[PDB]
Amino acid sequence: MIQRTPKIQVYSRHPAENGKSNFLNCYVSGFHPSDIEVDLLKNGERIEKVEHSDLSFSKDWSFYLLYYTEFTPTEKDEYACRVNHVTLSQPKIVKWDRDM
Amino acid sequence: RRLPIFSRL
Amino acid sequence: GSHSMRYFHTSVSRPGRGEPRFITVGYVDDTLFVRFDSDAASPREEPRAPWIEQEGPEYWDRETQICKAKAQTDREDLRTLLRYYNQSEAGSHTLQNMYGCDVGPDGRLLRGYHQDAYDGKDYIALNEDLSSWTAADTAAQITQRKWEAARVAEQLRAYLEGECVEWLRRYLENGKETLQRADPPKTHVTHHPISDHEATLRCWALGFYPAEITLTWQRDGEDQTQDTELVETRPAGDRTFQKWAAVVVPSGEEQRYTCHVQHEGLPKPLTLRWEP
Repeated sequence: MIQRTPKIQVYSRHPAENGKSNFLNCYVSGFHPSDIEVDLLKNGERIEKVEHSDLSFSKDWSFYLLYYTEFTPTEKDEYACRVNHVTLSQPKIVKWDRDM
Repeated sequence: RRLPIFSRL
Repeated sequence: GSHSMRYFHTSVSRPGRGEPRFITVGYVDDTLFVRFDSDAASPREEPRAPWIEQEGPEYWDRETQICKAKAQTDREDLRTLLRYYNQSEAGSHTLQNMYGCDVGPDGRLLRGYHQDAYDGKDYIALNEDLSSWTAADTAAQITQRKWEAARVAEQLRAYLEGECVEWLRRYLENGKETLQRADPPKTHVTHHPISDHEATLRCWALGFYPAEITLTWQRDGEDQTQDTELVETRPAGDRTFQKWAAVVVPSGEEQRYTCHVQHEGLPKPLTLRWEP
């Protein structure tokens, strides 16, 4: 069976400003099949009540989904997206970097 | 407004 | 402008864990406006944009009924595809369907679509004539034969040329505040040292609607297509989209590089450079 591994971006809704409330987004895309597991992390630990969009897909049939939650970036707090999928031998962690 | 037609494979 | 309406449908089997899950969403351009999920506690077609909320109860009943019927239909079709491809009943499989229409600024039909995929591979598509079929393999030729026998394409064409186009037009009018407003990207260039010898220049486009955009770097006026990292356009969560393009630049060459932005909310293409 043909499988396609997700592209992963973790980024904020507005440019990062320490002390300002924002949204942390994890967008996963280009993937098949559709089943996938996404966590948002704050200092290695899973953020609760993260929401996601409804399953849709691109012109090439590959799936996309957005996971998101409110956050207030600071200097020291580390954020990340943890993704698991059938094409991944282990979960992939992409670190949030406010310059990307 | 959705297509109300169903056609089995 | 030019506009489109699309309905997307995914059914995923999960043998041993109940019946397949059916999720479907409707878009006008890049605005989600309805959704149905068979795993919701009380599955109904639900509004997801303010300009659809004014449709009455009869709209919601009819749309919901269609979603439920296609949920069941897909379940039969997933069992058929197991036969057609000689597959065991133990695995999870995917059936996806997309249909809808494109109109031009005058509101006329530019293009209709109705296409299916199985396990992420094209299966059968209604050709652009809205009268003939493209089957991807011998399994899909069996469907094509049944659909040719039943004059299915004729029925699809009538929907696509009629109701598809007329309701899109209705939606475009009702959502004219948002659907017919293009938000231009807010653009800047940032500078990211990698080493003594080079630095990344990253051209950003933020807060733009709709999603379509071109972002390009040149060096001395030549496109740097092979040396540009272009990320996939991504949603901000507030209706708008984001995108950047980055090139690795040798120290002192920054002003030889220019970023080029085309978008429909820009009356003219932008040119920008890093500004220390």
